Formats: sequence, C-alpha cells, structure tokens
Amino acid sequence: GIREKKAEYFAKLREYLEEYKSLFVVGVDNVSSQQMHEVRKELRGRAVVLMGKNTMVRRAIRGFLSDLPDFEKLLPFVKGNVGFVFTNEPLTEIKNVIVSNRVAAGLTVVQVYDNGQVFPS
Amino acid sequence: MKYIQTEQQIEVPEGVTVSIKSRIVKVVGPRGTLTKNLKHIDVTFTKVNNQLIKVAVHNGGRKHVAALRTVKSLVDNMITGVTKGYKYKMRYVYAHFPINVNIVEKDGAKFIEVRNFLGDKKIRNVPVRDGVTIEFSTNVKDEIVLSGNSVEDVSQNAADLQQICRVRNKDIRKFLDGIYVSHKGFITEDL
Amino acid sequence: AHFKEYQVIGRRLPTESVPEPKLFRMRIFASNEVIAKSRYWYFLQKLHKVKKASGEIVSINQINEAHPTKVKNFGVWVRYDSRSGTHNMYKEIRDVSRVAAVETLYQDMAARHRARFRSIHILKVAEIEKTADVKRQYVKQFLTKDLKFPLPHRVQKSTKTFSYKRPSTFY
Amino acid sequence: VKYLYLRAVGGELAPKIGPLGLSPKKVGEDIAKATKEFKGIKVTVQLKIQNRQAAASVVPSASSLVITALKEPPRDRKKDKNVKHSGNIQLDEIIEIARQMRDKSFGRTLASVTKEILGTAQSVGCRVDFKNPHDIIEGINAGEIEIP
Amino acid sequence: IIEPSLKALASKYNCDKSVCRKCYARLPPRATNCRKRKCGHTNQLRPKKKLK
Amino acid sequence: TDSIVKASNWRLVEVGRVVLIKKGQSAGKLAAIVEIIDQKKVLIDGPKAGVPRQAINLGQVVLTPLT
RNA sequence: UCAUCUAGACAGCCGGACGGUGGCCAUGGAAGUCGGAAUCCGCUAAGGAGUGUGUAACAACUCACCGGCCGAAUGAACUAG
Ligand SMILES: [Zn+2]
Repeated sequence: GIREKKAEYFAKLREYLEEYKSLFVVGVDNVSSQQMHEVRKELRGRAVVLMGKNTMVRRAIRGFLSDLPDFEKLLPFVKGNVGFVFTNEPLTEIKNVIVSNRVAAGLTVVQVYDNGQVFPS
Repeated sequence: MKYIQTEQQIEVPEGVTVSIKSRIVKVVGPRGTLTKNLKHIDVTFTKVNNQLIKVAVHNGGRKHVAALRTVKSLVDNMITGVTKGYKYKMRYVYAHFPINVNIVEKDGAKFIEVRNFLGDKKIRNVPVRDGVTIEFSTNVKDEIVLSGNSVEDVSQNAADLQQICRVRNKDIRKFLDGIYVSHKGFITEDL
Repeated sequence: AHFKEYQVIGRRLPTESVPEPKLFRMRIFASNEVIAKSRYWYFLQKLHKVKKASGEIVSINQINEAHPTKVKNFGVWVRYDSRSGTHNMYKEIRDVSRVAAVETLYQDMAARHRARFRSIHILKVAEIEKTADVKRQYVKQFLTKDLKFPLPHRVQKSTKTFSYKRPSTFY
Repeated sequence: VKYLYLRAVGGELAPKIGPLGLSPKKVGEDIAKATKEFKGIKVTVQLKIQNRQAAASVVPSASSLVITALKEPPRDRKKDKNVKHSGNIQLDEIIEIARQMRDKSFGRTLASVTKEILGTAQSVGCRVDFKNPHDIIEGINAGEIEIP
Repeated sequence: IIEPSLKALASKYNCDKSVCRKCYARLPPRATNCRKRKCGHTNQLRPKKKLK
Repeated sequence: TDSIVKASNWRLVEVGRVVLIKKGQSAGKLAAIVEIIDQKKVLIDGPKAGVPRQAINLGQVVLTPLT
C-alpha cells in the first residue's frame, strides 16, 4: 500500500524527466498551499510542478541513473526543500512567472537544469 | 536484556584539555578547571583523536546503559561549563512587601541575606557555594544573577535561594511571593 | 536431562477390517527411549483416537545432528500452560545443535515463566536459513560484522583458603 | 471601496453590518430582495459593494445554490420549517452548465473537475434519477467537452 | 496585582502542577505516574485546582 | 597540552583469538576461537594440540594475548 | 495481536495544513468545532464536509496529514514471571 503509492511516484517522475528537457529546481519557504495552488494554475499549460520527499527522489534518480545520466548532476542541488518544474519553455519566461506570483509577507528558483547543463541563474 | 556494547561520544573543543585516570575526570579550559569523581558508575573511556572521546559500557543492563548517557551528559556539561560558563537569572516576586536582598559577611563567608519577605522580622540567610559569583543586575527591576562554571553549584545555590522563601500556613496559589529562577543559560551565550 | 532427539514411528494394531494402518511418525526430544515413547503416545492420544493398549510402536531411532559444529540460529514455536491459561510463544536461540537448543529453551522457559517440562509443548523447531529473518534483538546482536567484546572483571576461584596478595580483576 | 458578503434567503443582523457602513437597513433589504429574485426561494451569497453613499447588491454564484435551484422546487413558505429534503433528477446538462457558470472560478482544477466538484456539492441533492450523485462521473467521460 | 508575566512565572512553580489522587503528592504537570513508592507509582493523577 | 586518558585495554574475544583450555578433558592445550555463540560461550578448535572442534563455555578457557 | 520502517519510521525543533463550501436540515445566531443526518470531489507532497482552544456568529490559534534537519527502529492494546 505505502509501497504502491511510492512506486507510482517513482514512475511519474521518470516520465516527467523524459517528457521535458527543461528542469527548474524551486525552493519553497513559507509558501502557503493556496499560494502554491495559484502558481500551479497559472503554469498549468506550460509547466509541471512536482513536490516530493527528498529521500524518495534521490533513490529514484539513482535508480534511473543508467538512462539519462546527465540528470545525476541535479542530485547535489536536490538537498534542502525543493520542487521540480518541468517545462517546454526554455528558461526566462517560466522563471519570471514563478518569482513574481504570490509574493507576500515567496517562491525562489534555486537552480536551473537544461539539456544536461546546470545554470545558477 | 544485556546489551553487549553501547557507546556514546563527547566532543572536545580546541581550548580544553581532559585528563582521565581511573574514573577521575579533570577538564581544564579558559574559564578555569573542574573535576569529577565517577567511580560509582562503572564505564570505560577512550580517547580517539584528541577532539573526540568515546565512553562505552559492555554487557550492560537497562539501568547501566541509562547511566552511560547520564555520565556522557555530565562530562559534556562540565566541558561546556568551563568553556561558556553558566548563568542563572532569578526574579523577585512580591505583592505588598518588597523583598530586600543584600550580601553580608559572617566570618568572611559571603552570605546572601533576605529581608522583609512578606513583612516578617526573620532574616533569611543562604550561604554561597564557592566558585559562584552573584551580581544584583541593573536595568531590570528586582533581578539577581548567579554565574559560575559548575552547573551543580550554580543551580543548587539558585535552588537554595528559591526554597528559602517558601510561604507557610497560606494558600500559595494566592500568596505567590518569592524569588524564582526565570532564565538559565551561559555567560557567553550565542558565542 | 541432557536431551536427545528420536524419531518414533507407530501405528494402530492391525485388524481384519483394516490391515496396514497409516504409520504415524513424530520427533521427540527426551532423555531416553522410555520417555520418548511415553511422549509419543501422549501426543498421539492428543491427536488421534488411539492409545498404547490399542496401538504399537514400529520404530524408534536416534537422530543426531547433521553438522554438530555449525553455528545455527533456530526458531522455536512453543505452547506452555501458565497459572491462568495456555499461551503460544516464539523464541529463537543461537546455538550449535537442536538438542542443545531445546535444552537452553527448557531452561529459559523454566527461568523466565516458571514453566515446567509437563507444561511446555514443543510445536516445532527449525533452523533459520537466512539472516534478516531473525526477529529478536538478543540474537540479532551477535550477527554483526567483526563481532568482538571484552570480558571485564575476571574472578579467579582459588584453591587455598588464604591468599597472600590482593587479587587483580584484569583480564 | 468596501465589499461585504452575506448569505441571504431571498425575499427578506443586516442592520449591525449596515450601521458600520451608515446604510439604512430597509434600503439594503430591498436591494437584496431584488437581487435574490434570480432564483430566490433559497439561501444565496450576496455581495454588497459600498460606494460610501450606497451599496450595490449582486448575487455571487454558489454551487449549492445553483444545484438547489436546478432541482425543480415547489416554492416553500418555510413557516413550516420542514425538513424539505431535496430530491432531484439527473440534470446532467444543468450541472455541466453550472460548471461552466462557475467557469473555473476560484481556480477549479479542470473543466471536468469543476463539474465533478459541482457534483460533490450536491451532497444535499439526489442529483440523479437512479444514482448516487457523481457516482458515475468517474465512469463516464461524457460531457467533459460541455463543461469547457 | 503582581504583574502578568510575574504571575505566570510564580504560577509555573506554584500552580501548574498535578496532584496524585492516592497520596496527594505535588507532581510535574506532564507526568504520567506518581514518583512516590507508597501509592505504588499509580497513574491516577488530576490537575491542581486553580482559582477563578 | 593534549588530552590524556588511561586506555585500559584487555583481551577481546573474537575469531582468531588463541585461548588456553583451563579445565576439562583437554585441560592445558591451546585452541583458536572459530566463532562466537553468545555472550557466555564460543565455538573453538585446537587442531594442532588435538583439541576437537567444539562449543565451550567461556569460563572453562583462559584467553591468551595471542591473535 | 495489530500497525509504521534506510523509498527515512517514533521524540524534538521549523514551514504549509488549501479551495468547491457559509456542503444539506435546524436556529435569534451557529461558517469544521450547540445538535440531526450524510461525509464527496478538486489541487495535491499534503490537508477531516474536522482534533481541540475558540467568538453572538465570525475572525484567530492548534491539531492529524505532508514536507527540511535527524539516520534506525518505534507506537497502541493485551498476557504472565
Ligand atoms: Zn502518588
């Protein structure tokens, strides 16, 4: 049961990595569920946002390491609270939308991985 | 269930030096030195690399492996007490009669005297254990600070000063008068 | 006592209505043949409608340990009668042979639950062929990599009533 | 400048809210009654926007209200205060229309989902001639296009 | 009146305790069993009765 | 200065530890500990001295400094 | 006997704990939390048509759920020496 839900997560992640060349790693701190929900709706058409336990994710990437070897570079960046954005749009347009939306007294993009290349941005 | 090997670690900072013959611990640091007899607890010590010391017990019962973590906490308290020091802040609490606290000297022994606690004519004197320094703090009303190296000596002196001001033959939920410890910390806290 | 394991095979006495009964077999830990056959008939009277007057024993054979110098982990399933009821227990013992394992089992039950030989029923004993199927911590403790431990506080018993120096408990 | 939202059974406290805005209770009630007309009979959320002189009343769309209205209902005085349990026909088109009416207001996840949520909102309504409300929603893909 | 914070600090030691129902011992507020031997370390505890 | 402890090492029991049989039928020969049964007994073997491979209580042997 | 567990468990800190929806009756009110029934979806990593505090009703706070630190066993009920 728990394992079954977990197995599904592993599979979807693999599919997402294959589906979108552009990957954005986003760090969320003090972001409300409502704040997150709005961002998801704005980016529903061009982006996929994935949230998961890091321990779960690292194992998955290692499991899928033989295929898509360049994704290994993303693993150091995975540490800390993180989210994964998979998008057709290459870079800035997605980034601009994420930072701007729902800033209240705050989503940040920690790193960008595109086509096997990592950008601090 | 006779745990055949359980083992804890203590970290030794750069400033201190710890000397352990049989079960007598001497910790020497910047603020001074402290010692401790531990011949009642039956553990074994082992220096690893001059900043780590493991303490272990072999074939121990449940009470014995409880005592292992206890003695680790005691020697670690000694190390952090000789590095950062220990400071207990206590506050004076009264309704009508103000508590008047001074420091007197019968035969040069540094007594703390307490006057007018709930208006009585009796004068409460608590002695001061050695190594504990007492300062009546400014800029906060009615606050006393006890500082030292030994957490045992500082907290015991603070507890003696708290217990000397107990109210008799009254409802103590209404007669809340006394001297109560409000803060426990280090002399160089947030170092 | 010091236990031995026997197979005991018996059957009912053959009648004209039914010759060749079904030859039941059981494994008994006992001190000797007499106690082994008594325990065999005890458990067959608990299982089937037979008794010693109505049946016979066709074979009794001692089964000694196949590898008496291999260190095994055994899982043992046991019934015992307490002072208020009957309970099932599973205990696992790291030991070198089956008879010694059930000897330490009988000592363990008599020590920890005050259960006697008349109260303990041995359901089964089986070697656990794989590690990480071991479920008790007191035996899983001894399965770690490079297990080593000291023996503190050596006490040497003396032959003389007087010793001429203060003894040492270094080991 | 100031917006106040209240759930009001139509045809009609209000005064306490009105005093802060310095608006006559009767005037507000009349305006609300006119707004409720649209369906009315049943409780509906009403939005009042205050211009610092007068308050304008509009009826905000609510799933329960729209669903209750869709179930055909004989007008009820409510003097009886009966249970007034609501029984409804499948009304698949009406629910799809309701989902469209919501138009993913407040970000419903999908057009089909908005309809599914609308179906859930019919906890009160039977919502089907022969089925539990939204029981078959997962089963049938029909009407997904209609909601969009 | 003492002060609100000072009443809180004094009531931390005087009023925010628990009482064993068997032997009337004054106990920590989050305790589960009495620390006394004479009641047999019982778990019959009640909050200390406040004013107001 | 540097931190000083008294190490107080003694004669660990593990595989390859050479022991001397104190009492029994061997009673004075050498053996090597092959495996550890539990806290109180070990499987030893003494094949040069003629000690048969056996499980033995740790109170019947003395551990030597040889490993 | 049930459960959780190196795909990260139980304590401890820190963050989120959301929309349809103030779900349906009933009340002068009761919007998760006076009660009666039902108790379903979306977004989800995750969030009960609600565990309490909580207000006239709100608002607000906290929960059981998911996440970072921790890295390994732990929780509940019961039995008997
Ligand atoms: Zn008690």
